Parts: sequence; C-alpha cells; structure tokens
Amino acid sequence: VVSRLDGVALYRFPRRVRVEYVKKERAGLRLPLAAWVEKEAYKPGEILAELPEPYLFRAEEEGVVELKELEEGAFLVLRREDEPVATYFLPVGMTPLVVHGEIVEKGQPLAEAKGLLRMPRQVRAAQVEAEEEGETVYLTLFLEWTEPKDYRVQPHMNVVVPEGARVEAGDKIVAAIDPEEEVIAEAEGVVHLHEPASILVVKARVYPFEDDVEVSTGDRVAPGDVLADGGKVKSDVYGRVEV
Amino acid sequence: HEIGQVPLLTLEEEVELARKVEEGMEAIKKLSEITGLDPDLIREVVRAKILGSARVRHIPGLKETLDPKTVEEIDQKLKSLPKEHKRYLHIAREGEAARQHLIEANLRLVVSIAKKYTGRGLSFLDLIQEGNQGLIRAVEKFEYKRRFKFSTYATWWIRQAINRAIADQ
RNA sequence: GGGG
DNA sequence: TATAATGGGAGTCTGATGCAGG
DNA sequence: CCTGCATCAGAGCCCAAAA
Ligand SMILES: Nc1nc2c(ncn2[C@@H]2O[C@H](COP(=O)(O)OP(=O)(O)OP(=O)(O)O)[C@@H](O)[C@H]2O)c(=O)[nH]1
Repeated sequence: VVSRLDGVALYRFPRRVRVEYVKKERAGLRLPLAAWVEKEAYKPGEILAELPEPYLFRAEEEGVVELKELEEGAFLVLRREDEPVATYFLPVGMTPLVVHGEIVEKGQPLAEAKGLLRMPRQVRAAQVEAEEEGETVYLTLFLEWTEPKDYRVQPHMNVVVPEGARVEAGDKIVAAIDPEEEVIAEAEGVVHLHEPASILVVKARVYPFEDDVEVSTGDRVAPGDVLADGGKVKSDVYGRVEV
Repeated sequence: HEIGQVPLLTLEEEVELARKVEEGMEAIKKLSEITGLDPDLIREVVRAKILGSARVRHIPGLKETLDPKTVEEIDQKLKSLPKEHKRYLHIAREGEAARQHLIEANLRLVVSIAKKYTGRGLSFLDLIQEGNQGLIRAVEKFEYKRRFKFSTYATWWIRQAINRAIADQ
C-alpha cells in the first residue's frame, strides 16, 4: 500500500490491541567482584558486568522455581509452599540451567554467566543497592519493565481507547455486543493499536485539547476561529470541524 | 452514476455507522432530560448544523419556526453546557453525520428491489424514491446488536414502502 | 380504408 | 418490523437558424 | 471569417370516422 495524497493518516479498525503493562519490582543478583562495573543505576542495554571465565549463579534459598521469561533476559522466582522466598534477575549473557516448576536446594547453580552481561532492551534499573561479602557482591536491583499482552478485536467490537493511552486496573479498552468478550484492562499499562483494517488519509489539521472544547462537530471554521480551551487553541486552515 | 460514487460498506463500517446512530438517538433523549427541551426539537436543531445552512425551514410539528435565530439561540444553550453534559451534544452531532452516510451507502439496494416492481403504474424513479423512503425508515429503526446485516432489515421496509406507493398513487 |  | 439480498431495459423530408470548428 | 451541421417545427378543406 502506497498513499496517493498528503495529510493525516488515520487508523480505521485495529484487529490487534497490544497492551504493554507497567511492572516495577525489586529483584536480586550475585556476581563476582573482579567482574562487575559499579554504577548506581543501569539504562537498558548498559553493561552490568564482564566475567573472565564462566561463573555459576547459585540458589540462596530452597524452593520450587517459577520461571518468567522476557524477550531477552529472565526472571527466576523461588517459592516454598506458595509464599515467594526469592526473586532473582538473570540479565543477558546468563543462561537458565533450571526449568519452570523445578525443585532446587540451597547452593545449586541456577544460571551460567559467560563473558559480558548487559541489561535487556525492555527492562531498566532504577536504584541499585549493593552489599559486599567475601569475594562476591549481591545486587538488590529495583527493576522496571513492560510485559506485552495481545487482545483480538472482532467485527462487532469497537476500540474505545487511543494509541498511547494510560489505563489503570478495570479500564475498558474494547467494547462488544454482550458483557463477555469485552476487553477490560488487567492492570496499569500503555496501549498500542495494530493491524488496522484500512488507513484513511485525510487532508486535515490536528489541534489537541486538554480541557473542554467549545466547537462541536460539523461546524465550519476559518483561520483564527477559537476552537477549544478558552481561546488557547485556534484554527489555522479553512475547514470543517471533527471533534 | 451518482449512487456509484458512494462505496459500499464493510461489515465493520456497516456496524460502526449503525452503532453511532443508535448512541446518538440515546444522546438526544438524555439531552432532553438535562435541558428541559423537546427531543424532536433538539434532533432537528442537531441535524440542522450537520447538513448546513442549505436546508432551513419550518418542520411540521416543531413548536418554533426553525429559522437561523432559533437554531442559534437553542444551539448556544446546548454549547453552554458543562463538559460532562456537553459530551452528549458531540454524540448527537456525530450520530446524524453517520446516519447520512449509512443512507447514502445503501441506495443501490433500493434500485435492485424497485426494478422488480416496474409496470404497476409508477415510473421507475417514482419507485426508487418511495423505496428510498422506506430505507430512511429502516435506518431509524435498525438495532445493530441483533448482529444481522443491514440489508436484511432494510429490505422489509423498502418492500413495504414501494407496495404502499403503488396502492396509493 | 370510404365521398367530393 | 430482523438468514441475506447493494448500478435499468429499449426505437421521413423539407427549409430556417443558432452552434462549435478548419 | 466562413462553413458544415443539428435540432426544431412545418407539411389543404369538409363529410362519413363503424369505437
Ligand atoms: N381539395 C379537395 N378537392 C377534392 C377532393 N376530392 C374531390 N375534390 C373535388 O373534386 C373535383 C374534381 O372535379 P373533376 O370532375 O375532376 O373536374 P374537371 O376539371 O371538370 O374534370 P372532368 O369532369 O373529368 O372534366 C374538384 O373540384 C375538387 O374540389 C379532395 O380530397 N380535396
């Protein structure tokens, strides 16, 4: 598809809504000392440490493994009974040696770390607290990342939420004929629109507004006419109002 | 040639327009409560601004001569509403806009029904115009929730209109 | 279609 | 008032005048 | 400027005229 005219491209019917949910969690890691680069925070992609020879990251608790894998990098979570006893963060360059739902004992290797290990592209490190014991450092990492989830929109459904919107738990994203099949926002996240049915190219100007808008849809407008927000935003081109 | 200039609706497009018309009707009902006006009077005032200045006339049943003075007076009371009330004005306007498009996109359906009714004493175009009259009735009564395609419901109202036309004129 |  | 239905069928010869065209 | 060229409005009277 190649567009034939200048203007604003508009999404018609997104078939797939992807919600990137916001997660902020505190997870730990242990590394040698002669191998980690000291920083108080890590931007995504930043190198955390460099190991001369492979190092075996070991369990500091006994439990069953709940493995949660990101795009790159991993989370590993030990729980006894159902109470979580540990949260470990495995950066890139660290290969899990355990599988989901596996029993581990104190001291057994969870992951091999070889060479340069760096932050994954989707996950950050806010505050970094450290402790020094023997020849190793244990990082208490305050990590922030977004986990994607896709929702399918059917022909009788309409998306009620814009590209880039902020939702809390309970917010409606897609609406449908009957109460089931509705898409309700699971928790805090940001919204992205994908796979539109067609793209409508309109020759038009876009004038965003925060507060109440004084012109309603269908009104005709000339350059200088006040649009919304008590006179702050006003019209440039000659044209027809779409609210 | 003129009907062939409005593209036919996609299942999505059909449901979208139908949805906006229903919500708009509900909006006008609510706007009546809030404002203390008449639902029909509001609807004709809302409708006036969508089509433009071209069509302004007294409407049989409306309490006010529906001249530019009264539609400005009444529109200014509607645009003087608080943000949470004024959202319903925007809904009604967009409801009327979608109605226009919905009607226009289904005109070819009327032709295919009317061509079968030729030879009964009304000219082909007379049959189309009466057929179009039923289509307008059908757009106002359509309930999109039933998941039926529009063509199914319209046909009953269009067939009804032509047959009444032949019997009356 | 026929009369002048 | 609700499966869905979306673009039609059909018939000479004269002179005067106001019109798009080498 | 002039000429092809079309679109239009003309084409006798009276009587039966058996629909
Ligand atoms: N205008 C007109 N006159 C007719 C018509 N039919 C018959 N006539 C009359 O028929 C008459 C013909 O008369 P003829 O008998 O031919 O007159 P003629 O010149 O003396 O010819 P001969 O009697 O043979 O010598 C004319 O006077 C006409 O008025 C008609 O249809 N129209």
